[PDB]
Amino acid sequence: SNKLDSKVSGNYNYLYRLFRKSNLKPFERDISTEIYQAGNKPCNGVAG
Amino acid sequence: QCVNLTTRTQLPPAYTNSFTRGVYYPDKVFRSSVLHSTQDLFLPFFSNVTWFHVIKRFDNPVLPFNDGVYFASIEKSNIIRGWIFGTTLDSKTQSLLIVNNATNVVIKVCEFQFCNDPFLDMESEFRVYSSANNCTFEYVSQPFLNFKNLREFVFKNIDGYFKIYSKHTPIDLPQGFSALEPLVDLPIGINITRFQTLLALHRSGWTAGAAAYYVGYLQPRTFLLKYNENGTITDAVDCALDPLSETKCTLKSFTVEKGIYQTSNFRVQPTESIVRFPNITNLCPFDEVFNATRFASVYAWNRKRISNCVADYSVLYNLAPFFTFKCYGVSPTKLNDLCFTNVYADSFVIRGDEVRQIAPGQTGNIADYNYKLPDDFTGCVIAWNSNKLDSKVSGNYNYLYRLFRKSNLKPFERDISTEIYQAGNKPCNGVAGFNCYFPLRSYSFRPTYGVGHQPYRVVVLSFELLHAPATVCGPKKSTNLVKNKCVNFNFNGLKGTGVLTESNKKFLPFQQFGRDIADTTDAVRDPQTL
Amino acid sequence: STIEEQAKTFLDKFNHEAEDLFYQSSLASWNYNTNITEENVQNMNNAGDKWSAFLKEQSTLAQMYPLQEIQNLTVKLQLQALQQNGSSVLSEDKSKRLNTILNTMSTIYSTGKVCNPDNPQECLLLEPGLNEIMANSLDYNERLWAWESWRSEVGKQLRPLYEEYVVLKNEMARANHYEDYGDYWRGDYEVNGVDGYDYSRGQLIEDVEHTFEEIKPLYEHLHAYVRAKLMNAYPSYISPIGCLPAHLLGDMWGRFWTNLYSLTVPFGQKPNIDVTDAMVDQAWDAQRIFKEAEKFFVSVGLPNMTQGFWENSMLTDPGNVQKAVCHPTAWDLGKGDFRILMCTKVTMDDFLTAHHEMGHIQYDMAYAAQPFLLRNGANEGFHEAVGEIMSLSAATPKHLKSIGLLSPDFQEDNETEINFLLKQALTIVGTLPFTYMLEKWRWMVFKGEIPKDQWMKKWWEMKREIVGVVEPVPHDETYCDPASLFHVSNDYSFIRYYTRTLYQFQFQEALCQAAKHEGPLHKCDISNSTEAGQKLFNMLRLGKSEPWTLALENVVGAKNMNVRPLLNYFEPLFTWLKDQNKNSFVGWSTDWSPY
Ligand SMILES: *[C@@H]1O[C@H](CO)[C@@H](O)[C@H](O)[C@H]1NC(C)=O
Ligand SMILES: *[C@@H]1O[C@H](CO)[C@@H](O)[C@H](O)[C@H]1NC(C)=O
Ligand SMILES: *[C@@H]1O[C@H](CO)[C@@H](O)[C@H](O)[C@H]1NC(C)=O
Ligand SMILES: *[C@@H]1O[C@H](CO)[C@@H](O)[C@H](O)[C@H]1NC(C)=O
Ligand SMILES: *[C@@H]1O[C@H](CO)[C@@H](O)[C@H](O)[C@H]1NC(C)=O
Ligand SMILES: *[C@@H]1O[C@H](CO)[C@@H](O)[C@H](O)[C@H]1NC(C)=O
Ligand SMILES: *[C@@H]1O[C@H](CO)[C@@H](O)[C@H](O)[C@H]1NC(C)=O
Ligand SMILES: *[C@@H]1O[C@H](CO)[C@@H](O)[C@H](O)[C@H]1NC(C)=O
Repeated sequence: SNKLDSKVSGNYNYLYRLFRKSNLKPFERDISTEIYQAGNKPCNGVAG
Repeated sequence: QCVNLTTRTQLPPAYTNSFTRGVYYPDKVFRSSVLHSTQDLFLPFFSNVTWFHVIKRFDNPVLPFNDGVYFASIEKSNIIRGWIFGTTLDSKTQSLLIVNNATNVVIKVCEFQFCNDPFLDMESEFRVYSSANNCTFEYVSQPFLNFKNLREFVFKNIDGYFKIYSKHTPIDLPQGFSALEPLVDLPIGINITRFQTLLALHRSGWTAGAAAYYVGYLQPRTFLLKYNENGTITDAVDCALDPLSETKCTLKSFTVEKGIYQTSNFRVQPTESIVRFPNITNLCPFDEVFNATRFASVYAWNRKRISNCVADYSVLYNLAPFFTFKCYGVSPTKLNDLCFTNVYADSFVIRGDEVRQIAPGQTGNIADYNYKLPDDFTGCVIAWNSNKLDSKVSGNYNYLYRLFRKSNLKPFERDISTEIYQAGNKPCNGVAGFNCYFPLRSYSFRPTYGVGHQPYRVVVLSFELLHAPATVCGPKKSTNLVKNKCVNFNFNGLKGTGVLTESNKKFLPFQQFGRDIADTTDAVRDPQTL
Repeated sequence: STIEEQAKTFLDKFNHEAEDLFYQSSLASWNYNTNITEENVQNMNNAGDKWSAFLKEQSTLAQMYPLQEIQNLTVKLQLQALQQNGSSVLSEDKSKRLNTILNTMSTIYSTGKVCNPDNPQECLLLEPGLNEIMANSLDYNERLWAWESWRSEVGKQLRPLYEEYVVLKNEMARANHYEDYGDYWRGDYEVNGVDGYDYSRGQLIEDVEHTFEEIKPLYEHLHAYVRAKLMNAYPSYISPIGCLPAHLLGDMWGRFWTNLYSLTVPFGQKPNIDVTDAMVDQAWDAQRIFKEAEKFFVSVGLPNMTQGFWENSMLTDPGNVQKAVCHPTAWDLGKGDFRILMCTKVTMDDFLTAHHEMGHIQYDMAYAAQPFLLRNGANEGFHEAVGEIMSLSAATPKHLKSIGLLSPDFQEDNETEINFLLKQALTIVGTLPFTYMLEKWRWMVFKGEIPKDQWMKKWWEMKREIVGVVEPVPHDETYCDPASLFHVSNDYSFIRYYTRTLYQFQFQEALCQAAKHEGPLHKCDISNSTEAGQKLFNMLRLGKSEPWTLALENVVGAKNMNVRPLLNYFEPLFTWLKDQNKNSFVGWSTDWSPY
């Protein structure tokens, strides 16, 4: 759908999740937006 | 709106015998005069089932869901109403709701703010949640409905499907057998770990009539179902209850003649999962890349290829002074387990304001003329403050950059030309005259600058994979070897199951794993400890 | 392969190689100014020689391609500024004399000392001692004696000096394809090649006259009230119809009328808006004085300070052993270094000056993305005006209440607004007739319109008509009164203050309209207004890349000079002047009736 899903400046209407603590079950949907944690230091709502 | 209820009576949870309740028709197919065996999630026979009673008793706690739930309600006048499901039971995550009002049955799947004490109130009131923003699934159907009413339900959450079964029976749990029939399937596709119940309060300030409901938990096991000549399940056998029932489940019959029979075998199932790999040696030399005494200029960026070693990216990630760790096209977490053929360490020093130019699709003096990053760049960039090292009070002129070129530099291309740049009509001929200057300028740093102009030591890691065997691997964590217990071992890619114990065998030094007469791996040598 | 691409490749290399040397020139100048020592003097001299020669060595290597074939506006603007001959168009002998003539006026002024005859045991310098007696003494003859004695000695030793100055300066401008040296200063506002925003150098003189025709009615009422107030101080020595004596303006040149607040106080019984006692009571050190400003500058939307600024800038006097220059100056050292040189005191004025100098710094990194040669204000008026506007907001009592300097229970009665407006009228409205007359006089002496033997007579007759100030005694051509000023004697532009005055109120109104203020301009503040900063930031970031007319239109909506904001600011005071000027006569007469 290059004609309809491409913007010259860039289409940002489509999002994909990159980080999660575990893999989803088959046909399972996740919509949580909480900040992913990668280190021992807790996020505490900080995207640092 | 939420109303807090404080007329509760505190009591530990009661228990009672499940007997032989909780068997549902496993499929949609008619069968008659056939003893059929099924393997699914079932409620074990004669198991502990939690007992709740409401009367001044008020029971509405939060119960785990686990794999399934068998719900019963020995009831009169139908105080019990519905159910709640979810993982956090608030609008942080999606939640399910089921209600059975006096007119119909309502099922909603929306992201509710559930109250602390949801309940109902003839019925002339409603207090369950306060808000519901994103609603996905809705449904309506017919109402489901000395104690006389006995309801039984089964809830399962497999592959996003919410299976519900039901059965009514006019009448502790009774001593009898009656199968459950499928009711409704819902493709909710959510995660469920806890569930609630919904009660309608009677006001005469509120008075609760005598009601009791029981909660079980389903487990995966095999049953043997008998169908009468009319296709109705009349008897069942739990294949894992006691040795006698195991014989019936193996003989595929309900009466066992005198004798001796061989049912199943004894299994001391495992416990751990021990993975072992050799000691962490031959580390990739990343110290001289970041702990270097001198860093190359941005225009003449030093390129370091890394091969034939194990790459410990966790060390770099664990240093606080590396403030900016920006990685594009690959997850920083999976840098360890992922394997690459060659890693290119691209070290340089720039000013504070040009750090953003070190990224694919960026422009500027560095991006176009010093260091260009391809759009499909796989790797991370690391930046850290270097005012204490790359600044002199008189001025650190040791760093130079390239500013002019006939075109933007190609990705991963280094230019060190010193010929006087030619631009237009009149040739420069190597003379620093009008419209003809040197193609290189010098970064001159001082320790008196702010965060936006201080010299920053930035090294870019270029990740590539080639036809050659990728010999740059991450560390492979080795759990402490478990012994004298069945465990799922994985030694150097040799996978299997069994109890790992001590050995008196005298392996030869070159021998790694031993085999038996059966040509199966019986002895193995740990790589951490030989 | 085109000649325009040659210009593209000539500027960025020149800009950065200047930045490496401009900082060293600035740092050595900063190092000299932070602790004066003999080695710091020669490092500035070595850097100054290197910096001056570096521009000159590229000046020879920047003037052999025509500029009519280059289309990029920023690139063409950069090359025009670099191609400017300056002192390089004269021969070596003439240039060696012109600089010495410039030098010999500075050393005479710097060492200018006037002392009483028959008392030569010690004498008094102008800046340290003569400035003190200039506004605090209330004696007619003693102040007249200093006014006459300074100009008599200084005029005799600068009149021959300025005669060589004007002829040599005029020759260089003609050698630079300019009509006069006054047009050379007018060339800073020159805009070429831009449609709609084009400006003419010769248009500035009539634009100044057009702007001043509305300044005069406001000034005449201000002049009449001052004359009426000074009539009480001096009963019979000032005529009700004539002009004010030249030695009674609060300063020797009459530039600033701020010294006349005690002389011309409307309501002396009421307390002032000064809250300096709160500063010392709460121990507001210079570190937190600037930190209070930093809270204010981020409230409007401008960025905060960096780590380099706080560590290196000195905000307090170092001490006796460490001698430093105490003049408040904002240093754009380049390469992202911005320092404020101030021996700050815990006072209201230094708090106001702290905003002014940081606003100068806040201007500097706004165009940090611009090329180094374009790293300047579009004209010499924006750079000072953007610093003046923020001191206007810092003086508002609402700001003082917000930062706790002023008690919330204080009442802003009508009188304290009248008194505050009069003080701002003295510093702004009073200086404009003096700001215009000096530049207008200098514009003609470079033109040659004034006869060479009629310089001083032309000087006096217009000052009576423009500033409304009469000379004590007629001055012959043997003296040179105009050259006694700091700006004229050191070859410093003076029209910058006239444009800064107009831009200050134009910017203030534009910020206030953006901030959605429901009151007058004097009570207006830009605190807690997000949109004010971004509207302000548009011209700050452009720098000299875009024409000053374009930058003005982005803020006030008009490319040309506007005076309406100035009269609106003083409108409550302007009406107050009219009410109390019924007894006095508005305006003056050119006659010498007073003296
Ligand atoms: C119920 O649990 C108790 C304690 O956990 C245990 O003693 C009892 O045997 C259990 N009942 C059944 C039927 O397993
Ligand atoms: C099956 O149904 C018939 C007639 O409805 C009835 O006579 C018979 O008893 C039923 N079988 C069983 C096992 O109940
Ligand atoms: C005093 O001046 C000298 C002159 O070189 C300078 O090196 C020194 O840093 C100054 N003192 C201080 C405290 O800065
Ligand atoms: C000309 O070049 C300058 C860079 O020095 C750029 O900012 C400007 O936008 C260019 N103008 C045109 C019309 O290309
Ligand atoms: C500067 O002086 C040189 C030498 O006379 C001259 O060629 C050049 O045109 C002058 N610069 C300008 C901008 O006219
Ligand atoms: C300026 O603001 C930025 C972000 O708002 C902050 O990181 C920095 O620390 C601030 N500077 C100071 C000196 O507080
Ligand atoms: C200020 O305004 C008030 C309001 O009526 C008035 O009573 C007072 O006379 C005014 N004072 C001056 C000095 O204008
Ligand atoms: C402006 O914002 C600052 C920052 O919080 C605040 O302290 C101050 O009170 C605000 N101004 C007013 C008038 O409320």
